[PDB]
Amino acid sequence: DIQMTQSPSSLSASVGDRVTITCRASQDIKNSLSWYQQKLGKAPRRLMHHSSTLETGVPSRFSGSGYGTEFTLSINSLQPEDIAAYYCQQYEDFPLTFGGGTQVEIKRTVAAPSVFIFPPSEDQVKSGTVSVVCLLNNFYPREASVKWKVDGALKTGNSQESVTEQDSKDNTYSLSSTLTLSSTEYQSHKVYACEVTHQGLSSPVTKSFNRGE
Amino acid sequence: AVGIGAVF
Amino acid sequence: EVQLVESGPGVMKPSETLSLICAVSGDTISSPYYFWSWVRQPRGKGLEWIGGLYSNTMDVYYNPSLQSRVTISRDTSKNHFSLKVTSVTDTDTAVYYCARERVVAHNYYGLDLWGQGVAVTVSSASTKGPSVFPLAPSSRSTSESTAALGCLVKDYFPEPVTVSWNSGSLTSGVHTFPAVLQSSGLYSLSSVVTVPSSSLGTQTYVCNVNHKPSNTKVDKRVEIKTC
Ligand SMILES: [Ca+2]
Repeated sequence: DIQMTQSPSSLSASVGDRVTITCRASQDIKNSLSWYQQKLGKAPRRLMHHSSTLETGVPSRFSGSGYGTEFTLSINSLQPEDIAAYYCQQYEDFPLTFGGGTQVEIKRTVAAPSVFIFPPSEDQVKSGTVSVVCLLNNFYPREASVKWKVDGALKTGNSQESVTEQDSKDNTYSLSSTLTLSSTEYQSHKVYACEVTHQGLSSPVTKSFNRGE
Repeated sequence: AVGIGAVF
Repeated sequence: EVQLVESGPGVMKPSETLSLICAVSGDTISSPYYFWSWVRQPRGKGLEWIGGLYSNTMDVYYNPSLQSRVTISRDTSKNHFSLKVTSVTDTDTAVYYCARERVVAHNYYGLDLWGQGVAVTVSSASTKGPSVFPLAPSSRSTSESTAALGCLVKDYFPEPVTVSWNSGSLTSGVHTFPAVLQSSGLYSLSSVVTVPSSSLGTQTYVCNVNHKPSNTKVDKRVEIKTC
């Protein structure tokens, strides 16, 4: 029982900027502190131990500081290869405990999504349940408002969103909003539309279709 | 003091 | 090559016993002054240290939040480091890793290693291959517009599926979204690709879904709808 409080939970900065993550321990841990980097889908990899001693292979833009209860990891010149979660860990006492983590994003220039809607195929309709899919491709920043309108009226509770990781090439996101309905509510309505609002669009973009054509 | 920082 | 490799069934019904093995190759498990750990991570969340041991003593140390249910052990004849978790439930679903790390003060030049992780699902669901529905592109808007097409991959268990396009020969513009757990207990996702609309008449598009837990492959052609 030594709590590690890590801040912020997420951070966003441009290539070349300087970022810091801080970590404070609930009691004195001297310099028994490690920082780990975890890329998506991968095992953690330690960046440093003893508060500030880099591991082999770790670029010198990473650095740490702190002794006692407060600790900082710094990234001097944020790079695209740095998109990752970061965790502190104390090892002054068992049990070993980790900070809750920080997600790092690259801030790039605003890019509007391209927007596509996909009516369910006849075979999806035959199956009993349907999914209408709305895609937002290659956009930044991540904040985006996607609303479903059925026969002109807002539909609230049958949709789910899913978002890709930031792309390692162009630093954008893509997103799917899926509207799941039974074949019977689906056939009781005619017009299906998703309306997208984003900093990159000068007013909302609506993509729609009429069922049965 | 513990784990990777144990001393024996 | 010194490597950690984890094995063990990852799909459990509630209240079964999880059993995972971490085998070292290229080195001996008895090599001194390493700290061996089991760590776990629920999807989207942080890391939790389960427990561990020093390779030069015979003690093993446990997180108190899990100690009533877990046994961590070691078999030097087979170079195995082991995790057993009894009565698993909804909360034990996570990726489980082992780690071997130098005890820095007596070992500055040994190699810090991690397993690849094993994904553990605790669920009442049964193994089920996916149903795959094509998502057909819309009609061409301009001479040089991009079309989007995809396929929806649903009602499968456990994770993961892999989607490739044209047997993996089409990779630019492919986005495969993370899966979502439905209330039925099954998962679903979509895979999409953006292509030049000019190529819709000349080039064929097939998504290849591979669901290894059920040994299932599905290959669906995506075409424009014929009125
Ligand atoms: Ca794209």
